[PDB]
Amino acid sequence: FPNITNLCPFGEVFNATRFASVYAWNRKRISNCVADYSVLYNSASFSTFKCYGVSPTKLNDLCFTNVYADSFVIRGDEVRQIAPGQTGKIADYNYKLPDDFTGCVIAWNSNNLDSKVGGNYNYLYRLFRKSNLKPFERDISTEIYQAGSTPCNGVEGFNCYFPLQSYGFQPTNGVGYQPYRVVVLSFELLHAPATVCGPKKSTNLVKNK
Amino acid sequence: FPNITNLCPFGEVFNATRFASVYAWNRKRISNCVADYSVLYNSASFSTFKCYGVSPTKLNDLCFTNVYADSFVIRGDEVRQIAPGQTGKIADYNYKLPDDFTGCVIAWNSNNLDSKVGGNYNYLYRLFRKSNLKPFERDISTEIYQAGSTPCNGVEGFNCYFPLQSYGFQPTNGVGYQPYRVVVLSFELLHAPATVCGPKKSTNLVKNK
Amino acid sequence: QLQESGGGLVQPGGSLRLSCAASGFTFSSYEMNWVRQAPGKGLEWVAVISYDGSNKYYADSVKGRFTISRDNAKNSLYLQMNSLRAEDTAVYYCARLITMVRGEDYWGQGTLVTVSSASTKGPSVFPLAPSSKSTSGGTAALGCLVKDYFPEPVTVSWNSGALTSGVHTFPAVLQSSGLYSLSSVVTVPSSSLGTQTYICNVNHKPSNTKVDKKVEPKSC
Amino acid sequence: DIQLTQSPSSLSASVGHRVTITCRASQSISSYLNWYQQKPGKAPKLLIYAASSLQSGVPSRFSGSGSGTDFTLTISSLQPEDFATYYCQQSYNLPRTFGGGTKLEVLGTVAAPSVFIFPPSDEQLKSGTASVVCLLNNFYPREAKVQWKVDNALQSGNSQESVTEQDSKDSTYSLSSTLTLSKADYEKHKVYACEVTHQGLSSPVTKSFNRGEC
Ligand SMILES: *[C@@H]1O[C@H](CO)[C@@H](O)[C@H](O)[C@H]1NC(C)=O
Ligand SMILES: *[C@@H]1O[C@H](CO)[C@@H](O)[C@H](O)[C@H]1NC(C)=O
Ligand SMILES: *[C@@H]1O[C@H](CO)[C@@H](O)[C@H](O)[C@H]1NC(C)=O
Ligand SMILES: *[C@@H]1O[C@H](CO)[C@@H](O)[C@H](O)[C@H]1NC(C)=O
Repeated sequence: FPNITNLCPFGEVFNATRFASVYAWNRKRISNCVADYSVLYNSASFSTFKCYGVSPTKLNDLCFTNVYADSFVIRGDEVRQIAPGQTGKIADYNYKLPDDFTGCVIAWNSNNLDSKVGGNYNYLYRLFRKSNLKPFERDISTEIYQAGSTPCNGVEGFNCYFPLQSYGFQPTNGVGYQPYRVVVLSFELLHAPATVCGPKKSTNLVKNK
Repeated sequence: FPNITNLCPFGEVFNATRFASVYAWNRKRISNCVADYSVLYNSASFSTFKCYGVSPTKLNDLCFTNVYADSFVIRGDEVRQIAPGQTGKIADYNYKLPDDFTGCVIAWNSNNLDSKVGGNYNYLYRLFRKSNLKPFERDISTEIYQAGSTPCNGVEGFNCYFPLQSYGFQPTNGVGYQPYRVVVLSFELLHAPATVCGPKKSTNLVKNK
Repeated sequence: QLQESGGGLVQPGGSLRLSCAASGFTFSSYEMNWVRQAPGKGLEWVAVISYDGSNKYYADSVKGRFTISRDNAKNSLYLQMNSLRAEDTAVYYCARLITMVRGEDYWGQGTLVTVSSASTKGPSVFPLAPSSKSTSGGTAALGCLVKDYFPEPVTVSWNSGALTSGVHTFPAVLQSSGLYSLSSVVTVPSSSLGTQTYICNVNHKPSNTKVDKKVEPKSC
Repeated sequence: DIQLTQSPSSLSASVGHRVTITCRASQSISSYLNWYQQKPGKAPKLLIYAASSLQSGVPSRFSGSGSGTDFTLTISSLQPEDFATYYCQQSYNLPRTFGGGTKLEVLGTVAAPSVFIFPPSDEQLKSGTASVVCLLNNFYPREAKVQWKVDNALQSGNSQESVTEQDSKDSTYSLSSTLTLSKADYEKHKVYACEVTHQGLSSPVTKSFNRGEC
């Protein structure tokens, strides 16, 4: 194990004040640090903590080639779509995981942060696209979507749609329509050179045994 | 696919010479035929064409056990009441749609067919009833209505009333007081073979490739 | 929030530039529109521009004569207006129009463009004396006629505001000269006409000309 | 170019009534039809989009229906804040077009007719002109007519009129109207009156004004 000691900045991801819209999701790169995941999997905060290709309790034993933390807000009934092989407006047009995903998907209800008494409309999702999004592709365009045969010429009209729609979040919504903050931790467990490692304590180097 | 024949008899519904009164609305059952709904929807003359749970282009891609076509004349400003969850003398006493309706409502102005210079009084509607209709219930009864305490004994009087009233369609009426022909299409899928379908398109043949 | 600027009085055949500043929404994402409303008329669309300025369209009343433009760095929309006719006299509004997708609509507060060859002039002041014409007991209408001014806002009152109760001031009429007039009225008992001083107060604020003038009853 | 006809040009109603207004397109526009409310000197507010979808934060008493050429807006139980002008607008193609909006302008019923008239003032005469002030005041209907009586001829074309908005407490208007004449006309003639004609009454009303004769 390498002899660095600075802990990874997960507080800057999970305790950020504003999250992104799911069409315009954030990505943070995590590198050259000690990743204690126990602060995450021993927390009582999270309504979802699903790991893929790894188990949560094993994470403090591992080293990771690179780590990415991706952040956005969605509805409670859309957290289902943040998994490998899924489909629907979020998986198809906003945020796609690869089928071979290695990492963890973490989500908590944020109806006390991301809802306002008149409705909060700051958060959006893409409703229309010509084709499905590739794994970890991002699309922040606002071209008018052409649903039919005639060109739109950058103007909404018959079969010509603005591609993004807002989530209106009220504190009174049923839980499947409340806002959830989602973090996706993504990493490669292949034995390439690794700058992120769990809190493991190294021994001396013993030879001829 | 085999070439397109046995088209559904929508011309017998939409181009009938005389329509029903709304209290005595006609029902036609459509089965065992090819239904090109886009030939209806692309036709001119429809002042209303509203679909619930379906779209006309998607109906050409769907199959049903039966289609029901219900038809009648109403006043032009009563067409508002031919929808899920509506109230008023048409929706309440004459023709009721369910709240879970799957179907299309089509209406057009028929002033040149259904008005007379002497006034046309051949079309009637139910003015008085004990209680509101069930969805797709019909009531052709002519028993004298009682608003008072005495039994009317089949005789009109002080507050004993004939339950049906005529429209008086004059060609000079304002457009809300003119006659409108209405067709409601209900799509039915059972535990049975889907005998009604949209037309299947064919390419050319390509031999030697 | 949307805020239009750049209106006011112009000579016919002249030019003007409207501007509109956007705050509190992602202006850069959207089509934006100019819409107008002539005094006492309905709404009329003028022009549209795409989110990035690539495409522009106009009403046939204004095509060639007007140009629509934006810059998204300044959150700002513009309308260059050339060859201004009296026909172009209206409140102009800056707007995001909804089509088929759910979103928050915005309309600005609107800015007035006036196109005419008249020029600023003070209130011609004309009190109305009843003199036992059109009176009966507990009823007599005092009145005051104000005329021949070009900028719209003239303010009026009875008895320095002490006779406010039951006052009617009618909306100003544009005369064939290109100049405005109004009248202002109060109904009072005929016996009271000798008691109060019955000044009509009048103030044309764009002229800064204020004059307060006496009704002279029983005079003919 | 798509023309939109709004069928009631003005309506009168009372709080708690249902109201309906209608819009009728010159071609089919599917469901591409917005509805707006406007109040005097304010910008239009969007109520309905598509043809049926209620806009964010709009009261549930507003509803829209239609898909094709015929469209309606309803107000389910009318309130003191709903008395405004209402416009339809098609969203289908360019140019974007509006209907000539329906006023909803009586705030509450009363029967009251009321008629009166006033002379061309001597304190106005100094203008070198005459300006009469015909003046029917605090009446519930807007509908009325004005006539003139100069040397017992009935004047026309030489006129203008103005109305104050339907009163918040009374639900009554007041109207003013003006015949105007040169020095060479107003001294040449000597007998004067307005006459006011109004369907809330069995007769017109008129009173003698006598410019240069009193
Ligand atoms: C730690 O590892 C580095 C090489 O990566 C080495 O130079 C250093 O001497 C080791 N010890 C400490 C306490 O840094
Ligand atoms: C976020 O802040 C709270 C309060 O200090 C703390 O309990 C929690 O562990 C923090 N989360 C992370 C991932 O650092
Ligand atoms: C339709 O099919 C029949 C045989 O089923 C064939 O004879 C006929 O030519 C076809 N019609 C056309 C117009 O190709
Ligand atoms: C009704 O008749 C007209 C004229 O023949 C025709 O254009 C229209 O397609 C017919 N409609 C139906 C549903 O058959």
